[PDB]
Amino acid sequence: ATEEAIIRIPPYHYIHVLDQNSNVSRVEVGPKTYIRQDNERVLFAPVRMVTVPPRHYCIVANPVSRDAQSSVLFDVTGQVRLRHADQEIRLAQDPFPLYPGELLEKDITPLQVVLPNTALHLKALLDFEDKNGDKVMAGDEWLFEGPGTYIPQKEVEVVEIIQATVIKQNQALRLRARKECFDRDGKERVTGEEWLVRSVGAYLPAVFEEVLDLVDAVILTEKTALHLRARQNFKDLRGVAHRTGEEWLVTVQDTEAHVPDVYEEVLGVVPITTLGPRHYCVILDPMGPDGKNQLGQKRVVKGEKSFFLQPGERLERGIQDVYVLSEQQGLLLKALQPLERVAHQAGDRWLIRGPLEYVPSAKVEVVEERQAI
Repeated sequence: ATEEAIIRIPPYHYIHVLDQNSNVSRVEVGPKTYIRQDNERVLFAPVRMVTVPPRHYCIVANPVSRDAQSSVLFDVTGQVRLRHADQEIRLAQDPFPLYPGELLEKDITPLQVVLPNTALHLKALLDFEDKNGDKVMAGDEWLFEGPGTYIPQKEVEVVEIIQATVIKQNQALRLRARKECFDRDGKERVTGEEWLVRSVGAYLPAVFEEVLDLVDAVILTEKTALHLRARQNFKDLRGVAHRTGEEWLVTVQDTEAHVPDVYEEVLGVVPITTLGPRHYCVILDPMGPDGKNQLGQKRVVKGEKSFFLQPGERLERGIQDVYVLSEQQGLLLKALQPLERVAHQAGDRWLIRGPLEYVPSAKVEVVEERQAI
């Protein structure tokens, strides 16, 4: 007795039988006691079927060609016809035998589980119809948010895993638009446009949203103000419009904490100019009603007032002391320009007697303080 005539095939096992005088190679399924014929030859002893457990998948190379009835199509000779070259993904299924030709390209591998607060970047490689009925085009990109289980498809690739970035109380997330997309607030964004997300908590970016850097809010104390300059034309969060190159200050009256926006540029922190009842100061190049510095002009501020120094402004002699006069104290004043107390012309000089809490204007100057008159 040359070869094995009777082969017992156990449950969930299979053998390949070749018909020698026709080259028809077929699969015989268990559990059955198979009797080999004189024209037949058994290729190998019964091997275990490819069992795919739940939560798992496998890839089969050169899969069997099947009709609408899922039944395996045969050749003109009776040979099982195979879809050569390409591959097929098979999920949790009843244990299946391998047909003559098809081979296990990838063994039993657990399905990719997506965690909460994470999403999968998915790009369509070729045209296909999805589960809903939508026609998906090659080049389309979308997300798959967890928790859940992703099922692999030959038409779709996994680009990357997106982790959601947590934003604290005094923080904001800077985003970049990769393509023409819509903001989470419902605002259309062009390619390369940047904006800030002021939402507190976990933030998962959209498909075309690129995460850049977390920006901390500058805490504004009563004595401090934020110096800012517009990088380009934009309208701020408060409502006031800003143009390229313009400079402005942000105080506590505006907000408790300010986050520097995309079109905002931080220049520094400006300390408050505090004055008492007996204090005054002169400001060079004061900002006009048009919002522009009056070059070569002077402004006098007095009488206990608290204010911030505007962009492009300077103090002439810091915090000056108000000229307090007694009944014997006097001041010799000189006019720098025509004045109007009787009117004074060019370089007129006059004496001012006390007692007076005197403060000189920009047009007058103090030459000498006289004592005991």
